[PDB]
Amino acid sequence: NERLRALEDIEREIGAILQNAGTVILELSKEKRLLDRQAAAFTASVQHVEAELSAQIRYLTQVATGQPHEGSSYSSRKDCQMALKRVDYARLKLSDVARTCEQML
Amino acid sequence: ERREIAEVNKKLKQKNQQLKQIMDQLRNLIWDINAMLAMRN
Repeated sequence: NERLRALEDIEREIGAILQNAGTVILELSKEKRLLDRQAAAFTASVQHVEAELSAQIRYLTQVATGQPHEGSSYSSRKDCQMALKRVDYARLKLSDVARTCEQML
Repeated sequence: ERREIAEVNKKLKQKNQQLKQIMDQLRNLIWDINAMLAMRN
């Protein structure tokens, strides 16, 4: 969940206030309130987002030639479903025996 | 007379045959592992 949480954080921080910070210098229309928006969300947010993007870019780069990140690809998960099928068949047989017993009443 | 005896005997025989059919079904419904113990765990 590490990479998933990192991607979620990057997505939530993708729409930073840098794109909306283009109306911060015009806040001085009362004297020669929210003037603090021109400092924290002017360029520091964009700088942090770019730093995070660069960090995410420089990963291990595992995938080189073929098909990595496998892990099912194989055995008795199939036979696990088969055992579930055996459980179902036993259920059917128990139901037939119960019907026979009911008829035996 | 032995008519009631014969009637009870016939009823018991019918019940025995019914129980035998139930047991016959139970045989197949109860093996249930012999066919598939080759890959059971």
